[PDB]
Amino acid sequence: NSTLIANSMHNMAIGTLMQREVGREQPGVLTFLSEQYVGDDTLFYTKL
Amino acid sequence: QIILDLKIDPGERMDPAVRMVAGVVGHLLFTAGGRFTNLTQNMARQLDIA
RNA sequence: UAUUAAU
RNA sequence: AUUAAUAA
Repeated sequence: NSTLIANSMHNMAIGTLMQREVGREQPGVLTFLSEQYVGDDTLFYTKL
Repeated sequence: QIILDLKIDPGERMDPAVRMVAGVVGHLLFTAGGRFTNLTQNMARQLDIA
Protein backbone atom coordinates (compact mmCIF):
# COMPACT_ATOMS: atom_id res chain seq x y z
CA ASN A 1 0.00 0.00 0.00
CA SER A 2 2.92 2.37 0.72
CA THR A 3 5.47 1.32 -1.90
CA LEU A 4 6.01 4.65 -3.68
CA ILE A 5 6.11 6.75 -0.50
CA ALA A 6 8.60 4.48 1.27
CA ASN A 7 10.77 4.28 -1.86
CA SER A 8 10.85 8.07 -2.18
CA MET A 9 11.68 8.59 1.50
CA HIS A 10 14.53 6.06 1.31
CA ASN A 11 15.79 7.96 -1.75
CA MET A 12 15.58 11.16 0.30
CA ALA A 13 17.73 9.57 3.01
CA ILE A 14 20.31 8.50 0.41
CA GLY A 15 20.38 12.01 -1.05
CA THR A 16 20.80 13.51 2.43
CA LEU A 17 23.87 11.36 3.08
CA MET A 18 25.14 12.18 -0.42
CA GLN A 19 24.95 15.91 0.31
CA ARG A 20 26.56 15.52 3.74
CA GLU A 21 29.46 13.43 2.42
CA VAL A 22 30.20 15.68 -0.55
CA GLY A 23 30.12 18.67 1.80
CA ARG A 24 32.56 16.95 4.15
CA GLU A 25 35.03 15.67 1.56
CA GLN A 26 35.10 18.67 -0.83
CA PRO A 27 33.99 21.78 1.08
CA GLY A 28 32.79 24.74 -0.96
CA VAL A 29 32.76 23.01 -4.36
CA LEU A 30 29.06 22.26 -4.89
CA THR A 31 26.09 24.19 -3.51
CA PHE A 32 22.68 22.53 -3.69
CA LEU A 33 19.66 24.60 -4.75
CA SER A 34 17.00 21.92 -5.32
CA GLU A 35 16.38 18.27 -4.44
CA GLN A 36 13.61 16.08 -5.86
CA TYR A 37 12.72 12.44 -5.17
CA VAL A 38 9.93 10.53 -6.93
CA GLY A 39 10.97 6.98 -6.09
CA ASP A 40 14.18 5.52 -7.48
CA ASP A 41 14.79 8.75 -9.42
CA THR A 42 16.86 11.60 -7.97
CA LEU A 43 17.38 15.07 -9.44
CA PHE A 44 19.62 17.91 -8.24
CA TYR A 45 19.92 21.52 -9.36
CA THR A 46 23.36 22.70 -8.22
CA LYS A 47 25.95 25.38 -8.93
CA LEU A 48 29.52 24.29 -9.67
CA GLN B 1 40.80 22.54 33.97
CA ILE B 2 38.35 21.97 31.08
CA ILE B 3 36.46 24.78 29.35
CA LEU B 4 33.92 24.65 26.53
CA ASP B 5 33.50 26.36 23.16
CA LEU B 6 30.93 26.24 20.35
CA LYS B 7 31.16 23.78 17.45
CA ILE B 8 30.23 24.96 13.94
CA ASP B 9 29.11 22.42 11.34
CA PRO B 10 27.80 23.34 7.87
CA GLY B 11 26.13 19.93 7.60
CA GLU B 12 24.07 20.50 10.74
CA ARG B 13 20.54 21.79 10.20
CA MET B 14 18.33 22.71 13.14
CA ASP B 15 15.36 24.78 14.24
CA PRO B 16 16.31 28.27 15.52
CA ALA B 17 14.19 27.59 18.62
CA VAL B 18 16.86 25.11 19.74
CA ARG B 19 19.51 27.84 19.76
CA MET B 20 17.23 30.34 21.48
CA VAL B 21 16.33 27.83 24.22
CA ALA B 22 19.99 26.87 24.68
CA GLY B 23 20.60 30.57 25.27
CA VAL B 24 18.43 30.35 28.39
CA VAL B 25 19.80 26.96 29.47
CA GLY B 26 23.45 28.01 29.31
CA HIS B 27 23.07 30.78 31.88
CA LEU B 28 21.54 28.33 34.36
CA LEU B 29 24.01 25.51 33.66
CA PHE B 30 27.43 27.21 33.72
CA THR B 31 29.72 29.46 35.76
CA ALA B 32 31.47 32.36 34.02
CA GLY B 33 33.38 34.39 36.58
CA GLY B 34 34.41 35.18 40.12
CA ARG B 35 36.77 32.38 41.14
CA PHE B 36 36.67 30.02 38.13
CA THR B 37 34.87 29.48 34.84
CA ASN B 38 33.56 26.64 32.67
CA LEU B 39 33.38 28.68 29.45
CA THR B 40 35.55 30.67 27.09
CA GLN B 41 34.79 34.34 26.51
CA ASN B 42 33.58 33.67 22.96
CA MET B 43 31.21 30.97 24.23
CA ALA B 44 29.75 33.40 26.78
CA ARG B 45 29.35 36.01 24.03
CA GLN B 46 27.44 33.54 21.84
CA LEU B 47 25.21 32.52 24.75
CA ASP B 48 24.45 36.19 25.46
CA ILE B 49 23.51 36.75 21.81
CA ALA B 50 21.25 33.68 21.88
C1' U C 1 -15.98 1.47 -16.71
C1' A C 2 -13.15 2.96 -21.65
C1' U C 3 -8.37 4.82 -23.49
C1' U C 4 -3.65 6.81 -22.57
C1' A C 5 0.40 8.79 -19.93
C1' A C 6 3.79 7.28 -16.04
C1' U C 7 5.65 4.03 -11.48
C1' A D 1 -1.46 -4.03 -9.51
C1' U D 2 -1.03 1.82 -8.12
C1' U D 3 -1.95 7.04 -8.84
C1' A D 4 -3.49 10.64 -12.33
C1' A D 5 -5.60 13.08 -17.22
C1' U D 6 -9.88 13.10 -20.84
C1' A D 7 -14.49 10.60 -22.65
C1' A D 8 -19.17 8.32 -21.19
